[PDB]
Amino acid sequence: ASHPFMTAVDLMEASQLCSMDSKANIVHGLSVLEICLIIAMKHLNDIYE
Amino acid sequence: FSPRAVYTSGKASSAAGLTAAVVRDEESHEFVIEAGALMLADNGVCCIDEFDKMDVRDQVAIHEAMEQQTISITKAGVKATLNARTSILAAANPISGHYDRSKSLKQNINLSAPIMSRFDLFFILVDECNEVTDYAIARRIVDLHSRIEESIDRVYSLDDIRRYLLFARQFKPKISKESEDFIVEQYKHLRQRDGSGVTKSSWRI
Repeated sequence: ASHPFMTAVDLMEASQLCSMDSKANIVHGLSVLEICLIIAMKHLNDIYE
Repeated sequence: FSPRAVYTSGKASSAAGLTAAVVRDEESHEFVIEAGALMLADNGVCCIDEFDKMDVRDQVAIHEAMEQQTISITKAGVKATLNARTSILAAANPISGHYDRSKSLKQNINLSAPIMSRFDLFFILVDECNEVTDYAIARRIVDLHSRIEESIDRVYSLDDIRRYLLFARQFKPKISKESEDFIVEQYKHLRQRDGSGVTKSSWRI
């Protein structure tokens, strides 16, 4: 009830929320325990091919 | 810098040569005793690089150098028991050249346990694979090859460094009465740091 016309702002914010990396934003809501775990197996992948 | 120092490689030193060589004289025909490189650099430091290209008979004849600092070779009924306070400045080399992250820390070196037990301090060169390591070391190489004899900015010249070498061997320091309780409490820390698993682990202290 407060948008009399359109602009180039209401169309750019609606295209970003449906295109972000859904596999990288799930680690922000974590502590330090599980964060250090996913990095631990990352170091083991370099030595175990 | 230090004139009491030698320089040799792995294959350049056989079984003897640097300790005490024995050979019959040609113009006397008698078993004599010839000093090596460890006897001429008394109260100094001997240098040695590439600890891989060598056999096993040379390491056995030098085991009495880092623990007893003496030479006891009696070969052919000829007694030759001397002494030399020369430190061994060894430089171990990895098996595959570089430190392998997959293998253990005891599988990349050729040194066993009796060799490292008689040896004192053991350091390892820090290897960093960051973008800031090669960016800082490259600036020192440019300033050295472009500005010849101008990159040195020392605050004390080499003439005064050699003068302060004799003052250290004058007044022998003592042990204070407030330090006997601090050494007995720090050895127990490294005792638990040694046994990472249960009893033994890697470096024995």
